[PDB]
Amino acid sequence: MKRTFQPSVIKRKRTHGFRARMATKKGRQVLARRRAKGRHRLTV
Amino acid sequence: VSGGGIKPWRQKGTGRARAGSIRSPIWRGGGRAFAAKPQDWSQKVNRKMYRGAMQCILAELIRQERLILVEELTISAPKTKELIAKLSELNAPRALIITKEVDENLYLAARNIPHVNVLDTSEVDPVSLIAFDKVIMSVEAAKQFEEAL
Amino acid sequence: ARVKRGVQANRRHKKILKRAKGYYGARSRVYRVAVQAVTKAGQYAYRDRRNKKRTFRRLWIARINAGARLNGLSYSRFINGMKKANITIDRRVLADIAMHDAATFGALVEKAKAEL
RNA sequence: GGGUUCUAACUCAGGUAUAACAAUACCGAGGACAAUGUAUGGUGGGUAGUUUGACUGGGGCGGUCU
RNA sequence: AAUUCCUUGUCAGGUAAGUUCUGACCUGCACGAAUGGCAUAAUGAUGGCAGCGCUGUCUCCAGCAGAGACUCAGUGAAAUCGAAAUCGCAGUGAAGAUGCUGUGUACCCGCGGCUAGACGGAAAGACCCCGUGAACCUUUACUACAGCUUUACAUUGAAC
RNA sequence: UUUAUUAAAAACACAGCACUCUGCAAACACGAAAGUGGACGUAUAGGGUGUGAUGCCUGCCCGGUGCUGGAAGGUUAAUU
RNA sequence: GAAGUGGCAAAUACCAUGCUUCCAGGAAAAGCUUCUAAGCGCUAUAAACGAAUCGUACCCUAAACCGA
RNA sequence: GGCUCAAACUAGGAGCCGAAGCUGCGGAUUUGAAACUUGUUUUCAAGUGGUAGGGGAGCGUUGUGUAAGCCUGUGAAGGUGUGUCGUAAGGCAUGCUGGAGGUAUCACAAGAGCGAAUGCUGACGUGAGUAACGAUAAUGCGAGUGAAAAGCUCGCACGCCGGAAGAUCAAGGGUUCCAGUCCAACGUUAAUCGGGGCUGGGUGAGUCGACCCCUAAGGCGAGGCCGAAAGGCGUAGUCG
RNA sequence: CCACUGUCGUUGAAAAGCCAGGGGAUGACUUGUGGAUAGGGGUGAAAGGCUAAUCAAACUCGGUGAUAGCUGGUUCUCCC
RNA sequence: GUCAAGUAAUGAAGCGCACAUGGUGGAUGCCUUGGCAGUCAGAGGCGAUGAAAGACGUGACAGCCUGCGAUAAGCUUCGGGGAGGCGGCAAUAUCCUGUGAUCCGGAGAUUUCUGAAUGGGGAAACCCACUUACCAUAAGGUAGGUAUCUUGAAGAAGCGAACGAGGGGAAGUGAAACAUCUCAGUACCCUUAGGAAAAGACAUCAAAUGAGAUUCCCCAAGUAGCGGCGAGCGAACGGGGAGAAGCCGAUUAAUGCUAAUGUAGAAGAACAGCGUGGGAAAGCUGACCGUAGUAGGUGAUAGUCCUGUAUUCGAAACAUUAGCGUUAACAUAUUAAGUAGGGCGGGACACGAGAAAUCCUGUCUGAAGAUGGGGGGACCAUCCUCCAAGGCUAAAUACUCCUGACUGACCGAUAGUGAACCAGUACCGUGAGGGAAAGGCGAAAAGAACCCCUGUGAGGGGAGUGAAAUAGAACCUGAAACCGUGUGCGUACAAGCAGUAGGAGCCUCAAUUUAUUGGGGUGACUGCGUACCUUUUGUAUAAUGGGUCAGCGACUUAUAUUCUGUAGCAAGGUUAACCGUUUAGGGGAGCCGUAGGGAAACCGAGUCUUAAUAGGGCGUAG
Ligand SMILES: [Mg+2]
Ligand SMILES: [Mg+2]
Repeated sequence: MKRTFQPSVIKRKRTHGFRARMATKKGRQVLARRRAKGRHRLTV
Repeated sequence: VSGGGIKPWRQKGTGRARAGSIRSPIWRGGGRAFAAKPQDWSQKVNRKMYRGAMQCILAELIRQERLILVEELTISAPKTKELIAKLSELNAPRALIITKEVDENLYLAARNIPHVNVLDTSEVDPVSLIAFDKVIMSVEAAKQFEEAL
Repeated sequence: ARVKRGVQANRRHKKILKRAKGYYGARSRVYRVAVQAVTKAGQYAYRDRRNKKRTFRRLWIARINAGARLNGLSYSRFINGMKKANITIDRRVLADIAMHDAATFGALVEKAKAEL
């Protein structure tokens, strides 16, 4: 049956992407937190 | 300990012993129940108790002949062999030399001799007095000890 | 000063497993089972130190009864005859005589029977 | 001690000009009202935080509690 | 009666026989008129009852086909599991015993079946009670608050 | 139409009916406000509530609690 | 190293963004064609030369995607 | 079991069995009492079942000092046997293994002792060589290659789909595509085969699509409005 | 597109399916792509449904080692 | 010899126990490249000259890591250094190097694209431009410019530890419920600095002989108070210290001298013989150095073998710290009215409206102005004290993303960072986010030429190396669970926690002048005998928990307080913070004891109550 993840690149990059993170103060805090943890993947 | 904020599984129904954190002290990689922190190990020893113990130690050293009074002990050159000779004639190769106003080249001559230390009477301690095979005290330092204790 | 438990735990478990030598299955192999089997073995041995003194008197009395009935007396009359004759021979020695020396036990029966 | 009228505060989610929104100017309509701040009475499960005893031949019901 | 406890009410119809059904009575525990009343063609994978057809639903199961099961070769799980040299019975006993008493029976070990017991597995019983536990919901419980509203002062003035 | 994953229904909706609110910067709703939806609509409209095609219809009670109107009197805040 | 043209049938594709009816009344903007404003190139005829960059394999009712 | 002048019952008598009770023998220990008197010695008396719990005495382990010591390649720690000593915790010696450390004694400090917590991690059992091997569309044989062929290739025959189980895409994936080579792992079996490993290759546009021009919903939004701050809204626009 | 009945399956081929039947099938229809509404909030032809296999208040992190008159566990030895 | 009756022994499909020898597994021990907690100092930022963080490239060589940026493991120069070298896994090839390489330190050059990202846009690492100058003639190339905001060309933006200041501000919890209250002005959100910040010079306290800003520490003191007077909350005065400072420019940024530092470096003592051993540093014998003797290595443990250590020391260049000088930016009040005070509502004060001073202010008001005003805890009088409504000000105090040196009764691979290893990785999740496992041959690869079996596989056996190969790469040691093989004994007529007390037989070692004892293995047969933990009145319980093994896993730490022991002093005992060339010595502030009674004043071996001098209460070695 239909499952929860239905991938779409535009939708992924528009809800979770780098510019979407940088558009908000809270998204920039997400990025600051990911960089402080040292993640090799900042954004999808 | 890093992480550990979420409940690892739900309380009932999984058939597992209930858990609250993955960093509980029961788990491998968990925190220490009663983790140690820095401690201050210094004690308050009473002034009179310290003085009386130094008194007791000095008397015991005389009583077992481990104290040697000399008029003076002055090395004329910062040279280890000179102090080795001066201590071999005194028959105390392994010695704590207590002198008032430790000379700034007797210190150098004593620095490299293994079981030999040179102290001024203000920086003598009970463990130093007990630890060395012999004590070589000048008469001036014995007088200072008379006054201090 | 961190203490590791490995070496002492090992030697501790080896003492128990050594006392469990010869037991069946897990009882000689695995510690949780061996340690119960060793404790129960000690419990049985304590109880049977007491019970063996009862069992051997049982055996001596049986042998004395047989020896006396061979000579025409029961145990309860033979022992009474010994106590009346002031004979202090214990049941262990009397059973030994009955088993290994029939003529001497005949003589003892004669003494008891003369005392009755 | 209440009304009435006025306009000049204030209002316009009216017209005209300013490109558009808004502001501004004027006109028009209202107008010391409305509205808002502080204080205050009412209303207020719309929303919150909580309480809602114990004994007891299981508990509730009844009874009891000094 | 989707409503009636007594209750399978009573009487009629249907069956050989009908606590259901249909019609009627009214003694409505405890119907009733827009929390609508009484009907109503059409409609409904809606509820009840009755027929024809049809049948392996059944009397009462038989035979047959395929896929497993079974045997061989290859691969190779699972829950469970204190340890087991793990029988019946009548007793006993923390009160329903493979394990205790007495007794009876029983050579050692598989495989195919089977599910009477191992108070079998599975899920720290949801029932029930307890805890000065939780939550969410209700209200004419309490105490607040939002909102709505009253008046005083301010913004706020003039004349009669 | 509905309880995705044990309930598809007699439940919800429905066209239709009634009550009630609302004169427009509407009532009402989101929002702290600005700004919005209602609606570039305007009482034959829009909101809330109940009922639920249709046919025949829809009795009595305003004591309670709401709602609407009234203000003679009683009581009554801040303030003074 | 051949043939390659006649009949009949026939789409839901095309004519057709058409036509006819209905009410529940049916995107926008640009390209495109014209008109002028401030201000100070355009239309034909050709000839030559150009048209960048990215994608392009393969699965896709699936063993390549979403379901460990 | 079996029992009848009992192996039943009543009334008496004498023997004997029978407990971790009592006695005997040896040993330990608590308290108290007496004396060489901090175990220095001998005794004596009364004691010594024990959960919750109180009191007393110790064992071992890691680490610090003692220790620039002492032990140790003539073999440390650890492992694994054996012998021996103590009331116990445990100590000592030693064979084998091991191959570089250990630590007397007395103090001192604890990450100081594990069988349970449906404890935590890893390893490995039992179930059990049991169930299953994923659509009942289906396979047979001959050749080939190969260590080996039911499964690969080729051939003949058979069967299945055919509004698909054929073909083209979008989305998503990203090399899976093609060739050669390999068969450990992966593939629910084998595999010479593969979407597996390894090495090479392969995607060619003015016209197909994107980009680009344009805008929808909806975003963002010089100025502007609003809001403790953060921010919210909104015009022109700018994206989409 | 849906999900009424039954068998099967229930350590499944599958964390909701298969098979055989069943309903709607020009409409209040189904479906692609993009967008909007966010947690006491949303959305709801209303089942407390749904809001990423999570819903009478999502998820993640943090307050936080919440609290737990409750349950479990609590490791060497000997003597009184 | 027949028959009859009776009675042994022998059996093993398999299984048990012990021992021997392996497999698996990876404990233990040793080890460390990594962590953890601090001390003494330094520093406290980076960025429009484009940061942090990335993407994509870059090599003789395929990937990853490291460095670097189309000048791409690098280019120039200035110093150091002196023989090797072209980063690691990780070697190979071509080569470079005394014409001074590699390497180290200072400076410079280059520095793709993304990202504040800044020419516009955007699904980050992409798409699309405009414009100036020049060159080209074609469809371009080179060098620039073009965001927004603030201030009048200069700045800003963004990022990043903790500590500061400020704007908002929970709840769980505690009160054995809960609402005041607590938690707590905490968590968290938001804003914004500096090396610190803030505060700071009296419109402050005190009531003493008065003192003299701020901050921090020890006391005062868990006192006075506050408080559903509950749970709790909790000062100040003053004393002792650290540090001291007062001003009206105690500002900021450059530049230039002088000094010092730092950023590479240099030299640097002294051991031999013999024996063992694979190897000597260990043993024996005898020497030497020492301003250098407990450093790390080296084939076992080294003052004399190496690197080091003691000691002495270097700088072309750049940074930093100070002192000086100078510049250019900003600042430079002149004594303070919408102020003090007041009404209402709140907040802060230890203080919850209280008898509530004092501070702050949303709302409404509103002085005096030195012949005046503020405070002294309602308020009034007197007395003391001090002048708000202008601004500033070092130190002593807070901290650690970092740099250097040093330290540890800190860990040692389930520990210590989550991370010793290509870890914030794999993996999981739409996402925010969650989040592992995983170290060790040997001294040196000497990492096993060659031969044999096998499919040119895997794996092994020889040969060889090595001290050692059950050290052979899954490699130190190599436990247990678990699973084999071998040997000995037992076991196929017998009912149950599997042992125990006895006990025959057999097997095996030793003695012993020779089948008897002793040791070991097994255990026919007899008696007895229902696991452990937990929880209970009571459990074989058919009540709980555990499949097993290994490893880990639970009464701590800090402070206060009371009692006990012990030690020192003793009617006295003891200092704290601090200072200290630091366990000492100094520091007597304070605390406890030495007297109690009473609400208190007050009195005191007494005192309280009372009219009472009575009675009665409480009182009469630390
Ligand atoms: Mg769901
Ligand atoms: Mg090994």
